[PDB]
Amino acid sequence: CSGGHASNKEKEMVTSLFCKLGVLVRHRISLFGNDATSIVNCLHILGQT
Amino acid sequence: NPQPVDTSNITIPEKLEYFINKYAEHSHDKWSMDKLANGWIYGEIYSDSSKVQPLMKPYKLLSEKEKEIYRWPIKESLKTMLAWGWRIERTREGDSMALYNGYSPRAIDMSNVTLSRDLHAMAEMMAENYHNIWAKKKKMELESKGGGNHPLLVPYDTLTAKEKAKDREKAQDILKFLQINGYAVSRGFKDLELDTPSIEKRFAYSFLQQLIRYVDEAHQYILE
Amino acid sequence: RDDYDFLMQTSTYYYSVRIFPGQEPANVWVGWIT
Amino acid sequence: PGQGRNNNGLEIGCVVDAASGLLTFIANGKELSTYYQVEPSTKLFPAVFAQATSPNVFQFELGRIKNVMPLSAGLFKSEHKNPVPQCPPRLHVQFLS
Repeated sequence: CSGGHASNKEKEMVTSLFCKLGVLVRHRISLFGNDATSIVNCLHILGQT
Repeated sequence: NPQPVDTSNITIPEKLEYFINKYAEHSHDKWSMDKLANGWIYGEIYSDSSKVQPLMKPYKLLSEKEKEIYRWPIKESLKTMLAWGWRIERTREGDSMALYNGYSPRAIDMSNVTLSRDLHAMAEMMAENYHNIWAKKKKMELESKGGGNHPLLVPYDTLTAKEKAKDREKAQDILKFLQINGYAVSRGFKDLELDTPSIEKRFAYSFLQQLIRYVDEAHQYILE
Repeated sequence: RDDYDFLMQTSTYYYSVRIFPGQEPANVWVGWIT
Repeated sequence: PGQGRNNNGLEIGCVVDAASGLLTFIANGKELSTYYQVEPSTKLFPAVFAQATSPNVFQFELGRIKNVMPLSAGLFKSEHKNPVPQCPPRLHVQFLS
């Protein structure tokens, strides 16, 4: 309760991050130079966020 | 390379004349205290060997020609203090004492006078100006000499407590005498309006806006 | 100076408080409490 | 007068008349207008309420003025008729906690 409240604008734009990076990583693992693991980590933590 | 805040354009208001006075007087009083502690005596001739001082007469008996250059540091101090925009407000008891209206060895023990911590930051930064003025004049003198370097020429924060002591203590003594007079010193302006309701005002929103813009730029790169 | 007879027969008592220089007198109250 | 008082620290003097209950205050050698009249058998504790704006705030000066007993002559029975001001170890400053 001591703060730590993202606004609904925060949360909707975070969802925009998630969707747009999904669009990026759509079938581009070949282009990603083995950092595809970093993309996978990022999408997990975003899914939790 | 330190630039002192130039204040030649700025002029002092007439209401600060009453403050220029009694500080001419107080500096004369403390200077006379130092002289009498050193054994300086009221003698019409200014001979150092016999320790006779013609300046022991009260400020009213003092001549105005030596009152100049005397008032000079006080003048520049108040001028610079105003140059930041800082405002000072005079209280009624000042004008009450105004209309109220051999040497006099009474002095004020200002050590126990205490400013606030806001006033302390105020005094620290204006004293940093004072050290910058000294550094600029010494840099000019040293480049004119063409050879040498001074140990205290180092930057202000590089100076130590004892090295800062003179500059700080003169800063506090002037601002404290001001406070005890009642001239209410504060910063030049206060917050007109802060956009706290702004959702973008928070760090997270600006960070993620930059992030989405860069990642969309990267998106159209990746499409290319 | 002070009359010893009056001074011994009186019941008036006195104490004083010195507000040190630099301490704002507006923040200091002096007197008696029960 | 206000403002300058640095010639000597502000000396508020409290005068109590145990026979009449009159409480008069002396400030820098002049009587103040405010006076308190108390009822018999009231036990009055000398007290100072202060908010610290300096390392040195105030000082309980236990002395006497012309034609007045010091506070010790009223506090203590053994020193009832002794005009010399005193501060026995029993008397000490207490703070509300």
